[PDB]
Amino acid sequence: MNVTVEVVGEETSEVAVDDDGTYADLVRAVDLSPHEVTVLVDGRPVPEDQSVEVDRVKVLRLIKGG
Repeated sequence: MNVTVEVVGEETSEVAVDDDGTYADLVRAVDLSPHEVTVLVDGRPVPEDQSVEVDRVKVLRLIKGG
């Protein structure tokens, strides 16, 4: 299950996460990510403090530094 992420400059796309625990997670676990995008944490320093199957994050089409 992919999560709906707001892309800056680009339309809205879905990204596959591990927290979801879906079939996609198994594939990604073997280094088979098709989206290969970075996820941002909304006003959150450590997601470990939260507990949810899915989460909303921001994806960057092109990073500035890394």
